[PDB]
Amino acid sequence: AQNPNCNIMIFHPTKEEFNDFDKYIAYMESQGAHRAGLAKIIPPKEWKARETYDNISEILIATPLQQVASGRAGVFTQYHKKKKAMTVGEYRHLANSKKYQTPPHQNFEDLERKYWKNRIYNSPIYGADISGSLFDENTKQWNLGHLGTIQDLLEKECGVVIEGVNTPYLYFGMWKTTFAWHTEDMDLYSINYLHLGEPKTWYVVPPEHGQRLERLARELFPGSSRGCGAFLRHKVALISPTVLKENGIPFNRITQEAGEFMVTFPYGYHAGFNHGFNCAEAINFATPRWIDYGKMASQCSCGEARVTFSMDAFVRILQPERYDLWKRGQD
Ligand SMILES: O=C(O)CNC(=O)C(=O)O
Ligand SMILES: [Mg+2]
Ligand code: NI
Ligand SMILES: [Zn+2]
Repeated sequence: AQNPNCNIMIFHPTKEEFNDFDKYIAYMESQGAHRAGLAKIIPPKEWKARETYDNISEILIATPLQQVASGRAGVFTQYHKKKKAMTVGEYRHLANSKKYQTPPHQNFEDLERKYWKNRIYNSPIYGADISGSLFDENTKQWNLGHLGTIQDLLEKECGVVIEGVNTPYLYFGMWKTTFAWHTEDMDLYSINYLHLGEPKTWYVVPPEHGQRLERLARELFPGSSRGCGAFLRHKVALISPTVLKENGIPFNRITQEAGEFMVTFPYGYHAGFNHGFNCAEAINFATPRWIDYGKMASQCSCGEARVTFSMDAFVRILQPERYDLWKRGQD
């Protein structure tokens, strides 16, 4: 068995290996990458997502989210308070302000320490989940706006034609902006490209150990657990590496820098934070190996998790027994 310790693997494809996306994902899995739940892909040196980032300031962040924490430093939830619209240029200035900028630090490890010590005492503002793309239409390799769609994958594997579309999303982050512990909708893959700016630190639990994280989460967030049998779908809970280590949960960590891709694998729980002003782009995708994960994915039916139009068909076709109850949650 490849990668039996479930370490995060890092890949350096050549320009030739960068041509066929599906084939490279399957190669990485042949080497055991999926066992970690997360992989890094460093693009060939010849490749670029676009020519420059000089003209992005007029993109609108229609609903910036202020991420307000409750709990203790290592075990907290966050809620998203909606703020007034602002442009990317306005947001970048805000991120760079004395109130919100990254503190002086020695290295990524020191910054990670400061994040876990201090996150809860501040409420950073995140421009998340903005439909759109920063890939140039002429970029033919690993262009997250030109991937094969999940609907087309399900149709190719299962023969059923379904409605729905699959488009990317932009994320504009600042120091301390936080992504809570989650897997993807329907336990899909995700791919994330850090277009610009400061790094993003990731934490991940191997898929084969996801239920260990879930059991710890039900202990640590006991009212949320009683409210919903899949409350990590709410995407609000944080647990620090110190706490994970104290409770024996297997995980790994890695920092993504500008110009790098990360891939999350089916049922790989992940969480993380931004080091400073940055812009990422991400999208879900599927492969044949995903289908069985999609069929087994938990679902939130309490009404909190509220997701896209396109998840309907996935539930309806892969999880017909759950469909009724899940749809009640969506309506
Ligand atoms: O970058 C972020 O804030 C969150 N991204 C992801 O969870 C992802 O790409 O799967
Ligand atoms: Mg612009
Ligand atoms: Ni994710
Ligand atoms: Zn729920």
